[PDB]
Amino acid sequence: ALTGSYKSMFQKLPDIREVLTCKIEELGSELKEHYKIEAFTPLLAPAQEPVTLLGQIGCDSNGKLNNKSVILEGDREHSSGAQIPVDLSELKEYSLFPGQVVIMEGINTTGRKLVATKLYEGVPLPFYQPTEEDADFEQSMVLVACGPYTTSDSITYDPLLDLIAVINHDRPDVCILFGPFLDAKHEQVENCLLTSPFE
Amino acid sequence: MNRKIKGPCWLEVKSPQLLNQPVSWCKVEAMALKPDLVNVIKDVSPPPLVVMAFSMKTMQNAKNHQNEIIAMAALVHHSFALDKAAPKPPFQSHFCVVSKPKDCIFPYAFKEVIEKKNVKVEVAATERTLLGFFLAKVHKIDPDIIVGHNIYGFELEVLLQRINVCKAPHWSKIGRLKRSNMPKGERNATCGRMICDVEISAKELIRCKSYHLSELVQQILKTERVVIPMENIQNMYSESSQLLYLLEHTWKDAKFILQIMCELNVLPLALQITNIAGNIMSRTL
Repeated sequence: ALTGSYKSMFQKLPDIREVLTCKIEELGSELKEHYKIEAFTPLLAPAQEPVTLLGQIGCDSNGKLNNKSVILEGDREHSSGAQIPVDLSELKEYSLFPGQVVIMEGINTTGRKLVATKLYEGVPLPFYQPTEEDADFEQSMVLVACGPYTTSDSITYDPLLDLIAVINHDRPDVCILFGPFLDAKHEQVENCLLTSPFE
Repeated sequence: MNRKIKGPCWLEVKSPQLLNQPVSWCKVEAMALKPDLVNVIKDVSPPPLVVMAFSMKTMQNAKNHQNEIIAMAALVHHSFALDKAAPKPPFQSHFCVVSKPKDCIFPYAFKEVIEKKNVKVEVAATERTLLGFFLAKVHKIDPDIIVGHNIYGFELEVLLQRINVCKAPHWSKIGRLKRSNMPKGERNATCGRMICDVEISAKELIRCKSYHLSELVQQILKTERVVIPMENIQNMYSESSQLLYLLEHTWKDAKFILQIMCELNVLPLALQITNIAGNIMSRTL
């Protein structure tokens, strides 16, 4: 998880495509092996009988996702990355968002529009297996706070001083401090009124 | 490989034993204990075969997304030359049939109008009777090559699914071999008969903007065919005249498919390609 700083801010469309399809295919293999799914089918194949279909959900247009403005985009090795609208009228219970990998067992008798009939709740990863040393740890308290640490119209950082005071008083084991530490959306910096460099 | 068989070629079998019970729907059967008992003879010309061009109209069920076949039409040519020019006319007989899926009440005096016009058509009460009649007809005609549009992906699959759901008698009549249990089937469905999709063959031969039937007819035969949207035929069933118009349109579509196949002469091309390559003609088509 990024011991070093970084490499680039240069993107390549084919490589982003490879990342996306790799994510889809990995989630698909995991779900298929867990659910013992027989076999996936291409999105554009017109199949009369209900056929399981794999792919990531997406919004048809550029706006907020609507319950009847949803398409399924498949993987390359099964559907060649094709897209197909999905109809949720028949589906009973669901919870979707753009870019989530799903296996939908809807019926698609025309090949141009799928109608959902059941959604497969995705399976979480296995937990972290502890060891004897892990159980050998006494109770420890953890602090967690998230910025910004100054009010919308201040630089005195009084909230940070109060947080430091409580940290000193409680003497917690580990303290997690999230950013931002000088918010980019702060009106003070958004208007570049500061007399010192950001760094 | 062992018998040195190179595509369709006259094969002569020695010591043909006649099996006690039929195993297929063909008129003649024979037995061969070992593959070596059959040899290949070359100096003979191919015989003419039977070609049936078929087209049907499916409709999504009103309730929930299920295809339903309502109208069928098919042209036949018993003696179809495979080396000479495509016979003109490309057919000498045909048959059509229509049915009401679940609630599409027949227009009043429908069969009366049919008999008044005295055109070749039969009325089937339900999808089951439609499929039964079609299977009986195809078995009685035993077409070696069945040609259609979108048979590879859409028409054949929906036909098989409707037959299975309706449990029509002798589902195996489609293929020449008889099998008791439904198959589940890339080519096992039509064992014995040569399915030819005009779109794939045209894509093999010519280049077009899109290989949909209308575009193919435009670019090939330089003629226009009226497209009947499936969404408008929901009320189509309440009036005899427009129903007969739809039936005649299906017949016209079958004629167009047959004419495309004949003028593009895909059959002799497949013969020669298979003979050159030696593979199975079904895999070629």
